Amino acid sequence: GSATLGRLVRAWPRRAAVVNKADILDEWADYDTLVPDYPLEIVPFAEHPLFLAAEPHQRQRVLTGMWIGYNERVIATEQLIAEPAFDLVMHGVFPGSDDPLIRKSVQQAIVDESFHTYMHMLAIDRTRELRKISERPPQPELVTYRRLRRVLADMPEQWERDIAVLVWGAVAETCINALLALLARDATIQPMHSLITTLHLRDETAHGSIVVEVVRELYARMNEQQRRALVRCLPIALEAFAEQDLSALLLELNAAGIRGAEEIVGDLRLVRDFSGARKMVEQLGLDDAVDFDFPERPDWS
Amino acid sequence: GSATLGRLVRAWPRRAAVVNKADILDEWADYDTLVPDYPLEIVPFAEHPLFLAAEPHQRQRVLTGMWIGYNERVIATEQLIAEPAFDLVMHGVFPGSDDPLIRKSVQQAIVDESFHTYMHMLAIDRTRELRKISERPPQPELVTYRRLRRVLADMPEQWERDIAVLVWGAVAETCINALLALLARDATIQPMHSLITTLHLRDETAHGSIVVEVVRELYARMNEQQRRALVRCLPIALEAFAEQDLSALLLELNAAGIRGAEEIVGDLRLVRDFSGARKMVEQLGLDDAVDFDFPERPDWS
Repeated sequence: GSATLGRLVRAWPRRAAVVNKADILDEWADYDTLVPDYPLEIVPFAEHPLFLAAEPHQRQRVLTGMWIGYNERVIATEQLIAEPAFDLVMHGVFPGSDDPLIRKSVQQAIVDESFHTYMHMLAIDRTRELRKISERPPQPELVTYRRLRRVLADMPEQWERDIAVLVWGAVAETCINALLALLARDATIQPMHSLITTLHLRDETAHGSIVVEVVRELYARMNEQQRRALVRCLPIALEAFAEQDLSALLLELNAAGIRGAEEIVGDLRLVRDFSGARKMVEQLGLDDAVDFDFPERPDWS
Repeated sequence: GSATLGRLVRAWPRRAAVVNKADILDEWADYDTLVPDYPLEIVPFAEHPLFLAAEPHQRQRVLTGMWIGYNERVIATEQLIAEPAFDLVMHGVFPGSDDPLIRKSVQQAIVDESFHTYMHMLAIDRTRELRKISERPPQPELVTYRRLRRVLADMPEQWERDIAVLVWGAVAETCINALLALLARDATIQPMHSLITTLHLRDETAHGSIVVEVVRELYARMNEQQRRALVRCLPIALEAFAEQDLSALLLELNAAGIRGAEEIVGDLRLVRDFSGARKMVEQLGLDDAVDFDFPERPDWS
């Protein structure tokens, strides 16, 4: 099979977050409240005069709410979008998906996503306890998921449903959230927050390459109509993931009690790294077939 | 909160198979064909004259097929029975399930089961390759899963379906396969086969305790009609897992080409350790209310 796939599979034990930092709970050991939860630097409205007009404790509440929000959306994306695409591959619904190397690589990724959910849930649970947050609004359905659920609405054919689920998961795993890399590299925020994002980024870097490899091999074995449908839904999913939703922002701002939240969000760079998906598209021989305009590779990538 | 739960959560990092034997795939490194896959000592028809009349290679195909059969049923059990009950706990439908300690303990078990699946899949893949087994049906739908789908098909009400899932999952995680314990301690079979089962047994012992605490905690928060539904389906589930099924062994004997297989099967202990579910029943205070005769806990327990 793919030598690259072979490598990623053999490398998993020494790379994986679950193997090498199972004791993440312990990282809250000697917590210090005075370190912030989220970097002000990457807050798009950090210097909006209405944000500066607020109380220092309101600004901190916003920083904290954005961190928690970030975590909630990571868990939702994984559970609703990424894992179901991995689960379909393991279920053998695609020809060539019975290959023992494809199955090994994907099942390893499933173990990782299980651990990612665990780390992010612990992040939320520990932040809430330690910052004394009794009840915040969890509320909004992921926007990416809403868009996916609309695609599937008028789609009776199971084989076509499966292509869509596979594509949405592939995009999700090959387009890296800006906040993942930015939080990973930040030395000003809580050490466990930068740790968790660092561990997650290390696994996700691997998942991106696995997906490029797996999708190429599956596209190769798909019938003509599966192939066309894959190329069809690619730009849709890609546009869904390129989209920025300010709606999350408004809610946090309003929650921390900041006056003129609507003007801040109105008056208002966190672009995903699409490089993995560019690589995926190219490996399909579709570097002329997909109606999507790839954002130029981000500086942190 | 439950002290036991607190315990198992803190111990998970040093206990979990995924942390301590993630490089299980390397374990095929010095493979020796001469060592059997399965212990003749625990094969029920090992001393049957018709099985003794077979050619040596045919006895070996049977031993190997039973090992593969075992692994296939483990994966099916984890994916169709156990995981869906853990997944229901995490998605919040039961009152009290929002508790952070229950969430930590169950998400840890989810990570474990992902890895159990990985280990068993590898076991099959490596066996098929090395024993040069190219064609084989996975064939029969799980008997316990068939029984489950039967019970579910006549439930129009989602809340009732939820109880059955939970309970079926609960019984699966508290009633230990004899094969799991018998293979773990066997010094005569391939060392990876006894390794895989030993690692899975370590994790499964903790899962049974977790499930006892979680179930008790969730039963307490349930409404009256949920209480009743849990109590009613417990003996139904216990019976499925107590049920001996001979159908798979028949296929193995036929696949191997053993003459008089039917008569060997018709002529035909592998009882689970129900001690875990015994403790669960007593933790619910339900000793008088469930109609099930627990077997005397096995020597290996």
